[PDB]
Amino acid sequence: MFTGSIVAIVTPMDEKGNVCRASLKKLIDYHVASGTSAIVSVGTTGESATLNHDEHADVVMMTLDLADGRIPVIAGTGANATAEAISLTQRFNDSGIVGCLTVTPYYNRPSQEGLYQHFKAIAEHTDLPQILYNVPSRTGCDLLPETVGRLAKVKNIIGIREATGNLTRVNQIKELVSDDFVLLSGDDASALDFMQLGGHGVISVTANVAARDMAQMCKLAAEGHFAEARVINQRLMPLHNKLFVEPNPIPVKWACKELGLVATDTLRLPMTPITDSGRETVRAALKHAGLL
Amino acid sequence: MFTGSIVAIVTPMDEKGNVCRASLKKLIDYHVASGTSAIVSVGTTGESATLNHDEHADVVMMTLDLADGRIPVIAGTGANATAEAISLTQRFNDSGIVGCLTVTPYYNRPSQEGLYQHFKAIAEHTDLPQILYNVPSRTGCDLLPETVGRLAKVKNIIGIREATGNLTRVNQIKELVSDDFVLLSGDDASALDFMQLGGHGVISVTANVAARDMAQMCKLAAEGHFAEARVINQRLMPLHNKLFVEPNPIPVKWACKELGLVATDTLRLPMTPITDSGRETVRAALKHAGLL
Ligand SMILES: [K+]
Ligand SMILES: [K+]
Ligand SMILES: [K+]
Ligand SMILES: [K+]
Repeated sequence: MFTGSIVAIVTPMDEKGNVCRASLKKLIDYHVASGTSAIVSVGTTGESATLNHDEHADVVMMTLDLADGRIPVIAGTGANATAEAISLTQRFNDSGIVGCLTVTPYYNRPSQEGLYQHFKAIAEHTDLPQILYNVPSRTGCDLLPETVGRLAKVKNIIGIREATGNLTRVNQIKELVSDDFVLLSGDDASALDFMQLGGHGVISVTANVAARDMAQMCKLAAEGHFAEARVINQRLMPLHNKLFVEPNPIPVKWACKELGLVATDTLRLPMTPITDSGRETVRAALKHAGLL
Repeated sequence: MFTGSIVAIVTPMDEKGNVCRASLKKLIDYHVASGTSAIVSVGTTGESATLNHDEHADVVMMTLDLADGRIPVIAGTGANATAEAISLTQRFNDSGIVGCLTVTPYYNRPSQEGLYQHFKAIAEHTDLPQILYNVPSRTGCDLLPETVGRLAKVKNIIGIREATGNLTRVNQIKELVSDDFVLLSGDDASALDFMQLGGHGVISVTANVAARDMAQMCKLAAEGHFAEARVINQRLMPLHNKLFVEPNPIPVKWACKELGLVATDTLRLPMTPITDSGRETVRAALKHAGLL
């Protein structure tokens, strides 16, 4: 699945900062029961930044195993060095994951030509479907619609997760690619708008704690019932905003613990524990969404 | 040494992308002869992004070996996971490097508290001097003067390379830290302004190809001879700008190749070869500087 509500799943940890299997299983069961369409394993929200490649791969394989064919699993495979992106991608070749979510190189700020070569080379070393991931606020780099058009011509580059919050990109990209190229929002607060413009779903942080509502919202969207979808969206809007009151995934992990979905809200440095003021902010948004 | 002109040195490569010892030796002899204060080894301009930690450490050790006590060497040691930063730092214990240049975590966008905890932990676990490195355009986060002030109180956090190009930061930081805390520009085009406002030196990309002029400009600035320094700066200003006409270090490696300082201008993906228009823009900047 590359449609509907796709969760950017947290990597729940024990107090030592290592993956908590019991909490992972609980989350995956919750997504299966909630109608979540797919899981992105070890992306931004899953702390790809603070896991090494072995630990990253371990979490993905554990997620795939625990999913047990019940829900598709997409691996986060981003790296800012092309050779490393290829190497990470190869760990999942012939694994059971359905596709990869691959971010524009961060920090080194490649040109649009460099982005084209990075993703082309990655695609050439895999049989897995590739979803491009654009998030300039984290990367320092902006994959423009014209380059997306170029890359969409590569056989196994099948979609884009667009996290700019710039809604004009939907139709600029759609104009330049074929009808089957998947357009996914990477920005919860604008994701319903993104779908109203022609987007096919959302890779969502909110879905971590509001999976049923999120799944319902995207289904309504896909059927053209936007007024009905907006009612849910307004119920979820404080979460769409306040889950970033502190650096993601600090708030969403606390929210998961609060809802009893994970054993601990532990994260790896440089992410730090949620402040007291942060707890109260997220608690009120959970209450507004009617989740407590 | 942590004042004056400090070169953010390129990592010269053969056609296969592997470090070229003979080109590195030439660059190092050139900086020894040209009065450069120190070499930053495997930072941003050194393609830290696309070397693994083993190649990274190899290049630094080779740099120390070739320098042979003639010029101080500072290692780039930045990482977006604290544990990984600490691990990378350990590789350089008793190596002979004089200090480390450590970037704010990129991509994961930690809070000021997270940044504080990050750099505090790195400093705790080494005796090597640490220079903080702030470059929001690359990292997606901004180490603010208040937090720099908190970190300056750590015994072995000794300075900051400020690459915002925001010159108000010089005196906002200076007011908060003791008089021996080193303030270095990380932005060639505003570096002389930075030094006129109280800065102590520059970590420079332009110094790769204009080492002597850079060294003299920084000495004149340190002596208060700002008009004299600005004459040199005006002839280097096209280089300060045009070395970023395409993504750094693409133009500067081409320039080094053109001057005969390195054998090839090869980079690793996602960095791609300089375009022809780039060649001419950079060629013209070199001629304006008197280098061709
Ligand atoms: K990582
Ligand atoms: K395609
Ligand atoms: K690296
Ligand atoms: K200090």
